[PDB]
Amino acid sequence: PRPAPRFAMGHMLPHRSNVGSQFLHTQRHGSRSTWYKKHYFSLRPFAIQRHHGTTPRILLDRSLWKSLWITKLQLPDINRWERVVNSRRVTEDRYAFVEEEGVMHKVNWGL
Amino acid sequence: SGAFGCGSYRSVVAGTQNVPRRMTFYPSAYELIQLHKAHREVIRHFYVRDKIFDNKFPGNALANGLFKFVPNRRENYHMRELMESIRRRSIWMHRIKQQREINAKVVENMEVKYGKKAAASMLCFTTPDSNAYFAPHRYQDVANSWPNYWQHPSVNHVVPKPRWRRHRELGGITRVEDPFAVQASDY
Amino acid sequence: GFTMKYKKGTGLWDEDHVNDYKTNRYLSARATMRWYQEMERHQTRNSLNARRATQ
Amino acid sequence: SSIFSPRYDWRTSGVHDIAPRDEGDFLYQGPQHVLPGAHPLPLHHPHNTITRPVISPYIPSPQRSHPYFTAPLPELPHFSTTKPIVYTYGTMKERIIAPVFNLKNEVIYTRELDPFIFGMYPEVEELSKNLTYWMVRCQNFASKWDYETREIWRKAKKNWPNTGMGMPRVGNRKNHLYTWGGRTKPSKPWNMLMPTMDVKTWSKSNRMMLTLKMLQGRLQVVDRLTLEEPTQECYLELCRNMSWDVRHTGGGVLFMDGGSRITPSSEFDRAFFFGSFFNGRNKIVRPTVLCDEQYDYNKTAAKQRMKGPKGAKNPIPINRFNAYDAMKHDRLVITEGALMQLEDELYEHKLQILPPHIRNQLPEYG
Amino acid sequence: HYRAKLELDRIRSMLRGRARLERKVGLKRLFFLMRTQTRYRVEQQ
Amino acid sequence: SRNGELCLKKVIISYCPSNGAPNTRQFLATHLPHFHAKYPSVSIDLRPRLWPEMAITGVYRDGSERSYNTKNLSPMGIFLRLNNLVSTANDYDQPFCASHLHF
Amino acid sequence: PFKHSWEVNRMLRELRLEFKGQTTIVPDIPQVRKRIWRVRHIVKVDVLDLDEAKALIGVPEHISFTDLASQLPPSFGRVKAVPSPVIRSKMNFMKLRRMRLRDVLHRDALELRLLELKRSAMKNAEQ
Amino acid sequence: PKMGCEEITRKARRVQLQPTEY
Amino acid sequence: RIQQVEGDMFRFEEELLKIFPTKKIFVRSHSIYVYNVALDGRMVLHHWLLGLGF
Amino acid sequence: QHKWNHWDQYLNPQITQSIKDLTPTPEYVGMRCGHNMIKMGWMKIGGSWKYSRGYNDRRRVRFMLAPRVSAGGPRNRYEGKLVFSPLRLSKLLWAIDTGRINPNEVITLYHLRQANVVGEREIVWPGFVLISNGVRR
Amino acid sequence: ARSPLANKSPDEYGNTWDPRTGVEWYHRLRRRGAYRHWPWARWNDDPVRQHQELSCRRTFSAAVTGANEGVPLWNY
Amino acid sequence: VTRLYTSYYTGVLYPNQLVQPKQRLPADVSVSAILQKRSEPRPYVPLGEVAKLELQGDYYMEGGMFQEALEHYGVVAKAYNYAYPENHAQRIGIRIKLSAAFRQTGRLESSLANIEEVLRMLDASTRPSLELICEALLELGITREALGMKREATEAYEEALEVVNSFHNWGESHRMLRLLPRLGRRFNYNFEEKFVYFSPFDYDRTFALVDQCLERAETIFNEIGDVEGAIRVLQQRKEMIDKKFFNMRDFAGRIHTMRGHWKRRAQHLTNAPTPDELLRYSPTIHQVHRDFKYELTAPIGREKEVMPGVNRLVLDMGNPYRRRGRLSNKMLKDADHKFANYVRQ
RNA sequence: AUUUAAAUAAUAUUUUAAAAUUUAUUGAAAAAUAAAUAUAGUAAGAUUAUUUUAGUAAAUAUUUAUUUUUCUUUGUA
Repeated sequence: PRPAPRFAMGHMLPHRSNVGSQFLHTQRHGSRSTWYKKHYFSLRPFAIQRHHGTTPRILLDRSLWKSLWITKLQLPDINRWERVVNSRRVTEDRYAFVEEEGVMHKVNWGL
Repeated sequence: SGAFGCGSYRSVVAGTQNVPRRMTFYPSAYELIQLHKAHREVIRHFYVRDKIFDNKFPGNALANGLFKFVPNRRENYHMRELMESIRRRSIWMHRIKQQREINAKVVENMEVKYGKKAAASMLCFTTPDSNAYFAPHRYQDVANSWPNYWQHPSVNHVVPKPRWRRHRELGGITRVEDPFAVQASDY
Repeated sequence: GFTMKYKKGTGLWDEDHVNDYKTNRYLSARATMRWYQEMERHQTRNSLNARRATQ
Repeated sequence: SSIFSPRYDWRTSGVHDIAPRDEGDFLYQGPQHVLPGAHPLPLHHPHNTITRPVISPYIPSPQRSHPYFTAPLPELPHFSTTKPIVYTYGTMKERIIAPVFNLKNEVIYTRELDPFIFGMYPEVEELSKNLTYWMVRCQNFASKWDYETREIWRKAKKNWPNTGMGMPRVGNRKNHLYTWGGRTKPSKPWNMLMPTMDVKTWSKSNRMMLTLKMLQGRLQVVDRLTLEEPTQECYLELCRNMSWDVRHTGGGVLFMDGGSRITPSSEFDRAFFFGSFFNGRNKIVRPTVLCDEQYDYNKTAAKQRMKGPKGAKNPIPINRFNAYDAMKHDRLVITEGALMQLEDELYEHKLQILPPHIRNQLPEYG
Repeated sequence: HYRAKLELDRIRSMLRGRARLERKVGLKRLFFLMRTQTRYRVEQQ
Repeated sequence: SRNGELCLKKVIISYCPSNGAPNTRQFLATHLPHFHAKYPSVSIDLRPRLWPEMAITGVYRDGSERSYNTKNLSPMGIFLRLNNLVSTANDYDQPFCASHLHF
Repeated sequence: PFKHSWEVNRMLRELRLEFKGQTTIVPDIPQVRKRIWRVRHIVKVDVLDLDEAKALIGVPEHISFTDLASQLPPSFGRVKAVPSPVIRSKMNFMKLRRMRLRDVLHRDALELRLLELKRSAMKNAEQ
Repeated sequence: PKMGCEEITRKARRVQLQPTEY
Repeated sequence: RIQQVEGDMFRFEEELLKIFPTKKIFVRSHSIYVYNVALDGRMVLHHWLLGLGF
Repeated sequence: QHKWNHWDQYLNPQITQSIKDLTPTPEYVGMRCGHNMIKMGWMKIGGSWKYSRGYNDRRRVRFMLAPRVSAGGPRNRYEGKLVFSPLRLSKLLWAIDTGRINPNEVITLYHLRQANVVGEREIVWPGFVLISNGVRR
Repeated sequence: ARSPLANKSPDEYGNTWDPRTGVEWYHRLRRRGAYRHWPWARWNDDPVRQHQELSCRRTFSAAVTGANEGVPLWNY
Repeated sequence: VTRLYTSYYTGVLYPNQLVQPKQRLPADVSVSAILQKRSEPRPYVPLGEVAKLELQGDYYMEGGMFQEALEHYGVVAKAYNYAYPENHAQRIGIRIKLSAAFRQTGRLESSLANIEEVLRMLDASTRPSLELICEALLELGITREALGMKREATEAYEEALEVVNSFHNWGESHRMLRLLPRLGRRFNYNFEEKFVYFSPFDYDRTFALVDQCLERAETIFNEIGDVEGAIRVLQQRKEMIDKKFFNMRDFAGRIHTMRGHWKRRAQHLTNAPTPDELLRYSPTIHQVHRDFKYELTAPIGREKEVMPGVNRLVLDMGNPYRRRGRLSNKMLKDADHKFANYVRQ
């Protein structure tokens, strides 16, 4: 009848500090807390999602689940772009944005 | 032993005189609840002792006729868990039936000494607030028992009445016409 | 040791009084199936074993 | 960063490209201009009634205590509650009457809900106890394993003697300091806590979640959950006809299947339950808001070859009803059988709560 | 402990070679510089 | 604001209509129209996008860009950063010293 | 005052002087002189007779200072001398609480009077 | 403990659940 | 800790102010706290509630 | 930005839309964020450990002037000492007038336990004493 | 410390013949655990008259009732 | 240590010091319009010194000597009269005060005429101060009731309440003040930071004005002998006060002492929805307009309204198990088809 | 037996180091190999997150308490 410990809700796996509990689950020895953080200056990858914790409901091809970045597998076609629309996997054409008349225009990425 | 309303074996050995106790009218409400959830329970025991396999997946379908309890356990469950529960429900029933025997007598004596109306209104349990627990629409102007106290018709005047209207072009959405209040942003 | 065997099949359904620590928040379509199958397999295998043992 | 740190307010330029996109972007016209998304309250999910539709007679309002029929309406048959109704502490103190839907999606007779169940007015602390219980309980504890200093496999010897060297003072380098080492107090399932829930709190919190669903008009009552065939597309047929949205991305549905008014069952209706497996967002739960009392047969250490976590050895099974899945799926569909089962299993509970001067009138009031 | 690495790291372009190159050295130089100028600005200039 | 003309021309507000982090939507509802009515000259452009840059940005008449990060910043704060954008010509930053008081 | 012993500091405190540069006005009664005598190597002093003072601020001659003091609010800043910072805390606290109770008692007074009008109205209407 | 580790690739000991005090 | 209060809890608080003018009071949806008041306070409270008709 | 506090969700449950609103009792501050260091405050993580000596040592872990009395000990249990759990006549009478128990039927320890007037944790051998507390008749 | 000046007001420094030093003398100034209510005999108690006025209003004739008044309690 | 505040002390910066805007009458509405609904059933002036002169004026008035307040207001009114354009707020304000000064001296018709000028000025204004119309017709009320017309006076007060009920936001005054109790992190000292309170009779003058309005009104009713009037008016006054009180409510945050999360004040002082505007604008009544050209997901039948793109291939639902071996892909083979017949038309 | 409360849960407790000990193998006429978490405030060394909001047994720290009278003043528990 003590409320469930909030720190243990799983949203949080900090890196092994001075202070902690016996029931606080911190990460493995020698594995960093945020996956894209290989260095301290390491950026958040842009359209690349890493599904973590739960099985994903929708799994894009260009994202990571129990995986590594394998590029031939991850984006089969580079000229194409993948997105979730109306709860399905869908593929448009990759566009690049270019300044033209003072506005920003979409042109085909590939060519 | 005890556990009926009479007395234990050691009160008989003792020789205490309990026989002509004063009778009073006891509605036995608590014990009716206990009886209800005892009876509710016996049936449960009977259900779970009789579970049998119905398996919806093909691998586990080889057991589909059998009881879920191994026979030796099934029987043990019948002796210990189940038919003790029946004894419990049984005891509750005894303790209630006993007092109806008594209440009848109390009601008769009072009916004679007073008369049906007087007696009936004497044995009534109504508290002035009983409406608050039973039919609250009659208790409303007495006191405000609502969890949402702002919607109770006495304090109701506090909540605002918005002027609202539907909009077709916005998709049938209803939308509130009241002008916003300019907010204090700075110092 | 003492695990409270007497509570084992006791529940109303098949899935309870079963210690299950391996699970998720979102169970997928087929993870759910695996769960319902796991449960009745757990009951079935335990009952069948105990039949085989004592027979 | 944090609002206070000087890191905030970096990127004094570049965050936008100064040029509008020639498609989506637009200038602000004035005060008469309706902006997509713009609302005076901090709504994290800005769903209107188009995106997350509601079924109840009235769109929930501050003027209406709740969005359902307050008195039985003369053009529909009205069924009273299975068990008689008593108003306890945190209950709505008002009549709550909800329409029952057929499986062809027209309304059939109206049915009265019990204010102890669907009327318990929600307050966040309780719902919290429920939710965190769920999210902590539902991890996989077997994966919380890790290596410990004694588990490393090196030689146990002083690896070099410490006297005159400028080297560190070292022996047995299987410590946590070293890339190959492992901790002194590592993580491992038997040390991870599984929280105990008390049946009272589970009852009250669940009932407040139901009532929360009801106050939002996200509640729907149905005759039976039944299909013509065990197949999936019969279920998707059904879902299309009732305008239930089961797509992953749309607001889902939470089914409590009790069977029908006349024939209530604890068990799932086989046909439905089989076709009910579909990749989208939906869930089917048992028709009970109670839970068995939880127990611990190592409340101390006693059984050492226990893998387990420490805690209740009897955690709430996954297909039960809870705060998490009530939040994640919006439309909550309940069969009348389930109504009946709730009312019945909760009845003596709600009776035992009453103050004794009220309780005494119970047999006299019937 | 907070030595203000992240902000001062951006300044390092104002130092000559050994400090401008290697991050730590530069940060020591900048921490020293700023603390000294602060002290001077409050108590002396 | 020099000899009658604001130096600020555009204000660029990007936000997502449906997803999350309400602060900008809130702003657009309550605090923006008051700003528009007070400084009419300034062209405000709204950029709905799925993953909104959580910065506000001004553009000045000499072609100078300036931005303020609004991430999980309250609408009051956003309104304030706007009113900072209007009040600067973005021409210089000198220190405030004795030597620099007379320009 | 940190150059000096704690006695001299308790005196300087009772003269209501915290730091160097501060200035106060105190009465001429014997206790005050007993204080000024002990700190006289720190403090510098100047005297005004109450006529000279009544002039220094334009005060009509027929108005004494007793009534001027009897007018001005006791609530004036840092109202009292109280013994410890906790007591000070709950003095301010009590001040606020008195405000709340003022507005609450206002509302309740209203409800009482309204209840009276409704009772006399129902009693005179039924009768 | 690291994937390539020769340390944890050859199994050493395995710590139990330690017993609590009276 | 005063729990079973249900209604407008703040009016309750505002009578509770007149009973304990000096003490510290807080409201939360479920309950009302009165600090630095022992069994004595419980006795007053119960008198006031009994005499109030509850 | 404003997160919905407990008062707002009480007022208008419409705006409780997600699991992140369900934050627990406001009297939960968070996890323990610092070191409670003897004789200095609560220090900060990555602060000065200069004042931790007593702390570090505390973190790793007269009655002989008084004579013995009564070789068992002063209050001592022995097997078959009679220590009764008290039952106040007040409590019993209250149970009778409230309606837990029947005045009509002879009251055993059993009826007291069934009606719940005494919880199991109170029952131990020998069972109970009857005390008169503040009951003058 | 053991200094003569412990627990004395600066006026009372003059009296050497009664040092206020010692632990419990410090405990009864700051009023600490044993001494929490100090002097156990203070002014405003008199063991003698119990704070009631001794006079005789019991005069036989109600005429002379105040006849014994200001009969002195001590030398005054 | 303890502070004597003997030297000069700069005050603290605290949230109640926010500059609160004057609530305004809406643009379209006219005051004479509601009054007909009632009858139905810049040149340099040393303003610093004249302001000085004015404040001295109502010091005279508050002190009880009215003739002098009259003279002072006379000067100030001549000045403002010259300094501001037609029908400007400051003009109508000061001649309200002038009216009040006349009334108290015994020049009654003077007060009357002046207050009517105030009114027909207020009507001709763009968007007058909501506090000013209120103050104005409270004045007209008192002056009327001194003249010996009690019915009309009553009517004036009643129409004050019936203005403020429709056009005034009750919860606005305290929007910033409401949550301030959550600031204080100390319990056993400085704990009046938890109990901080601000009387509605100060932080908005409007409610105080209408309150005293109805008080005066009810007195008048008690003298005429009208019971239903007295009850109507008292009830109104109550409902006003607790409209006001209801917007100050909240539940306690952490009670006991909390050591140092000091950056959490960012949460406590914000724009927090006022209970008033939380009930008024609740998203089910005032809906969020949600348009689909900016979104990637629509409801079932509306599915082609979604944000367009270049050539699209609907591949499948995103089923995560299509990354595993052949037997796993042997399942989920018929999924997509079945999902296409779910969403058709 | 004159005589007042109560939120029934325990599972945790830094980090690296000797000279040592002990057990079991192998070798030579104590050494090596293999197993353990022995102990180290006078040996020691580390101990991860700025912009802060009350002072200095006896002292200090954490949580908490008392509106006890005079012209002012006061951290007492």
